[PDB]
Amino acid sequence: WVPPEVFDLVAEDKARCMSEHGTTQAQIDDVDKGNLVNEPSITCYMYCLLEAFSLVDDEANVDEDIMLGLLPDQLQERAQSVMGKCLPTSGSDNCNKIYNLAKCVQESAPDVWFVI
Amino acid sequence: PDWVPPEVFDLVAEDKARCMSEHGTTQAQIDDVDKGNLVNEPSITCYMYCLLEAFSLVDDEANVDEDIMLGLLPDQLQERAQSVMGKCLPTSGSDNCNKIYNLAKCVQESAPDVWFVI
Ligand SMILES: CC(=O)CCCCC/C=C/C(=O)O
Ligand SMILES: CC(=O)CCCCC/C=C/C(=O)O
Ligand SMILES: CC(=O)CCCCC/C=C/C(=O)O
Ligand SMILES: [Cl-]
Ligand SMILES: [Cl-]
Ligand SMILES: [Cl-]
Ligand SMILES: [Cl-]
Ligand SMILES: [Mg+2]
Repeated sequence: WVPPEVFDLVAEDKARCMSEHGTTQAQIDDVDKGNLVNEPSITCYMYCLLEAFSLVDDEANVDEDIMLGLLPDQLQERAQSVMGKCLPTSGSDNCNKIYNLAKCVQESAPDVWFVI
Repeated sequence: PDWVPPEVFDLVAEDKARCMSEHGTTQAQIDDVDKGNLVNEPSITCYMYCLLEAFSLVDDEANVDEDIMLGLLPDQLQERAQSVMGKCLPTSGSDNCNKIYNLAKCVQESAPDVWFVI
């Protein structure tokens, strides 16, 4: 009757993305506080994490329906407005695209910061 | 503008709180769900539904998106998850929440040693 091993999917996904990009816990902790920097070790992590959740494709194009689907009904119109300002993504590579997206979302809704 | 510190919201934590409130789920029940101990009662099963739907793993008609789910699962479970979803999807049951109950039970029967929390 052994209880199942319980896998924390978010933790697994972060762990995999960090290992793939040489990302430190300190860097993840920065992003989770809303502190953004254009450094591939952390911005490629952000890209990786979004891609794992099907929020972006392999050119860091946002799937708006999936991204909006993260949020409660009450936040939809606010979120749609942010996406109107911040999409489509742009930047020099997938990591920079997500840096620029994160910065746009931060600046567009400066009093809140949502993290997976 | 200058940077100002935002109020930070953890989606998983906020989803659990919202889902608990919207389905009458007790904290003891949340703990049970986290450990994989289920019952076919909506305060458990609609809560589980609610958590899946918040990451687009299910839509509002009990259709599970297998491709979205596979991206979330760790490398070490990919092969097993493919097989388990092959067996257990698409969903079936008497209503939206009961479909998710049956899916959970199918997963537990197929892979007794594997459970997850979002
Ligand atoms: C974790 C994540 O990327 C979700 C991004 C959506 C944020 C847009 C919402 C802004 C607001 O509600 O003010
Ligand atoms: C859409 C957007 O806000 C840019 C990406 C933000 C990174 C999300 C952080 C997730 C986590 O903390 O797990
Ligand atoms: C198809 C598959 O591998 C998992 C589906 C069952 C998960 C039940 C819900 C769990 C949760 O909400 O934490
Ligand atoms: Cl885009
Ligand atoms: Cl309910
Ligand atoms: Cl299905
Ligand atoms: Cl039905
Ligand atoms: Mg939705």
